[PDB]
Amino acid sequence: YNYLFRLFRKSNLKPFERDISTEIYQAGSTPCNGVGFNCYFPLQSYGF
Amino acid sequence: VYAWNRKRISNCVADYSVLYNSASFSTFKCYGVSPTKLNDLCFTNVYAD
Repeated sequence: YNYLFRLFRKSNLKPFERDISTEIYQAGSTPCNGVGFNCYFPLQSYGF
Repeated sequence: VYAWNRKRISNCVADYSVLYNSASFSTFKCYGVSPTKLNDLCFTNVYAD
């Protein structure tokens, strides 16, 4: 599980832009508040 | 479920965002398409099973 990727971001990266942030991504009609419904943790593991 | 009922959807429009903007539904999932993209799309038919 030590290998991971970003599943969600507000916008696409610029060339060689780098981003380690783990804040909960919000898609719409319900806020994340550190959780869910319309809100998501931004990373996932490959779990090889 | 052994006798599932199909609507055929054609010649119309709908706000497909309501399917997850409304709290009336306990889960929503999408495959090939993305749930936030649905309101920009067009199709020949949709089958509602």
